[PDB]
Amino acid sequence: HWIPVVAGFLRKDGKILVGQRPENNSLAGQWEFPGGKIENGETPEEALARELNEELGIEAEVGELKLACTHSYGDVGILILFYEILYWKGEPRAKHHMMLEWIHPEELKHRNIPEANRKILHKIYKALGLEWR
Amino acid sequence: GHWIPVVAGFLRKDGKILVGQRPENNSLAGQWEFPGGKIENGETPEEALARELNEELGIEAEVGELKLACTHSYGDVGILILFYEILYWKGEPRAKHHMMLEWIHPEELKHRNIPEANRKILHKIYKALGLEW
Ligand SMILES: Nc1nc2c(ncn2[C@@H]2O[C@H](COP(=O)(O)OP(=O)(O)OP(=O)(O)O)[C@@H](O)[C@H]2O)c(=O)[nH]1
Ligand SMILES: Nc1nc2c(ncn2[C@@H]2O[C@H](COP(=O)(O)OP(=O)(O)OP(=O)(O)O)[C@@H](O)[C@H]2O)c(=O)[nH]1
Ligand SMILES: [Mg+2]
Ligand SMILES: [Mg+2]
Ligand SMILES: [Mg+2]
Ligand SMILES: [Mg+2]
Ligand SMILES: [Mg+2]
Ligand SMILES: [Mg+2]
Repeated sequence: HWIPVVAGFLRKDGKILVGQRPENNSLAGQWEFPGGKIENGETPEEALARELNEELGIEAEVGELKLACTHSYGDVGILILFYEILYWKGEPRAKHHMMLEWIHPEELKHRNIPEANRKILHKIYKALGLEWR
Repeated sequence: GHWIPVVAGFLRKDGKILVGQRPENNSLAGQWEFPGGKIENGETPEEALARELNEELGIEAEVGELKLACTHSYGDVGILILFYEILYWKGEPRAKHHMMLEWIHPEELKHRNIPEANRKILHKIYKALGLEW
């Protein structure tokens, strides 16, 4: 079974927004981009819009699709789509994550993050308007 | 709920674009689509598209930029299509799988029998091809 996930890139003077995965639903303590599973019936955009609302409290406008990749966490097959999020109402707050943080993107290189992101960190940096090395 | 990730490519020839007529017995029969297919276990979208284009077109293709993602449910079976721009390949495509192959003016899509999943986003497609609507 494939699990299509959508997730977003939010931005603050070059910084980027990540959330600390909470301790009970686990890839615990790992830093990710906000987003989640697409529900039966919805489009990718609708799903991100919604996930961003329910996770950050923000009312977002979903921008360009930047990236897609696959990963296996065992038998569990996930497909992430990453979207640029230029525009929203309100400021985000930790409705789901342990912490929210605006970090320099460079810092991702030494932050505990999903192997699905770790494996494409270069592709990510590019999609953000930065070079890998 | 349940999902089938598909990868499909945009190949172009002096402005025209390449579609295949779905075979009569493996069916959404008679319908014109962009070549591609289902992603297998362990492969990246790119890997799957390179492979599909080989086994369907006979071409060794280089998979370029990701242009579109969309969802469609054909009743119970849930589909996620990623569309990639295919700029570079070795050889000329031949109908290894499809009933027929054709390079059409993209405008013609408006009056070709195409998957409802593509018809719903024809707007978004024209943009990804660099055209108007
Ligand atoms: N949100 C998010 N998920 C990621 C990322 N990288 C990999 N994933 C995986 O995508 C899957 C689905 O994301 P979730 O946030 O758990 O889905 P959700 O609907 O938002 O929340 P729950 O299903 O209740 O856990 C998880 O297994 C994540 O580990 C990422 O950068 N952001
Ligand atoms: N290839 C392709 N599939 C599309 C398109 N639009 C919707 N689809 C659906 O995507 C699904 C999978 O594509 P297929 O090409 O049939 O899968 P395949 O691996 O290439 O070949 P099969 O195993 O025989 O199905 C089908 O159910 C199509 O209905 C399109 O533009 N191109
Ligand atoms: Mg969620
Ligand atoms: Mg989430
Ligand atoms: Mg959810
Ligand atoms: Mg095929
Ligand atoms: Mg096919
Ligand atoms: Mg196939």
